[PDB]
Amino acid sequence: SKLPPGWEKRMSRNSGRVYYFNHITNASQFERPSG
Repeated sequence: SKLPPGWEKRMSRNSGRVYYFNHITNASQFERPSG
């Protein structure tokens, strides 16, 4: 909803755990990122 720029909310396909990935830095993180 109110996520920072560059980060995107995605969902796994094997299990189904929601996570955040950055298309700019090309990395994922489970912990709510900041900026």
